[PDB]
Amino acid sequence: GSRARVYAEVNSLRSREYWDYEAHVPSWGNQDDYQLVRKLGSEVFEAINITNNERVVVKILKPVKKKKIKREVKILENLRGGTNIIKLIDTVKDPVSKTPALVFEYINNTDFKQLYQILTDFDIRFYMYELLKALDYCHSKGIMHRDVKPHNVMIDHQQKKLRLIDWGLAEFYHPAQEYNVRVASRYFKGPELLVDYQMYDYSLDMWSLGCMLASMIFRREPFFHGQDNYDQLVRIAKVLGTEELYGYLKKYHIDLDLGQHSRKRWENFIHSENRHLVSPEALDLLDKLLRYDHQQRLTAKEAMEHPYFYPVV
Ligand SMILES: O=C(O)c1cccnc1
Repeated sequence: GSRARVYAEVNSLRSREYWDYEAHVPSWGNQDDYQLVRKLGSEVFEAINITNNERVVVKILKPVKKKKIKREVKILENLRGGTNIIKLIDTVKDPVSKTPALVFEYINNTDFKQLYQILTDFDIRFYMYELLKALDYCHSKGIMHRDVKPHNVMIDHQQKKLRLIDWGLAEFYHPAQEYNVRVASRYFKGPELLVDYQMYDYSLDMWSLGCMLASMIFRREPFFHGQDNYDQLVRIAKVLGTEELYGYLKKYHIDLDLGQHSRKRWENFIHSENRHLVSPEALDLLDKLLRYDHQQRLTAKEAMEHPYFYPVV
């Protein structure tokens, strides 16, 4: 088996009300207090609260879903006021359609496709640090995000603001609990998910964070571009090495079902167009995040102490 190295028992130490999301009963206000003005790139809208003129974000939930609405609302409520976590303002329902929606603080996202082309080395350090603050917070609150990717990391580069959003895939970590491995987006799935290892933990988010770092400093996005679930692991093995994949599988007693490849040096991904983004310290932090062995990956708190972030601290 396996368990998390840092916040393993925090949900156990809390009231059952904290993590028993199925017993959670949201109070649904009236969505007609909100004017949905601009569809953002679930259907998500920039909106105005018509009573106080406040600019907000309204995310329309899938009505049919019951359990995942309860889970997302409870997690957002537990995480409210956490650093760089999107702030849930209200839970409302449309009068006509009775469809549930969530109201959030507004953030003006730049869109990573254009943003990642103009980021400096410092910016990447800066925003990775901001994102790690979010992850250490939510992990410390016993929650795995399980969908960390550029699309769920809002960045307002004008105001230098970051919000980790979209907690509809998030779950409470309980030691030895077996989780669905088909969470997250293909490109940001840790190998533990891809080899069907169900007793994963917060470190899954640390893999995803590493993919983001690699794509940003190397300007290859997504960094691990699998064509389907299977190929996703081959893409990873093409970098971390096929023989090292087996060593990981032999550990944790995991039965795999590719080719030969051998582990690449992170330095081999450097060329003229990303050399000014890559440093030895970025590559060392990267090597400690993008590791087969989920127990060896830095925790968010450990990653924040890495020399990579000294200039940001
Ligand atoms: O999905 C969310 O939680 C979300 C989406 C856009 C903006 N704020 C939050």
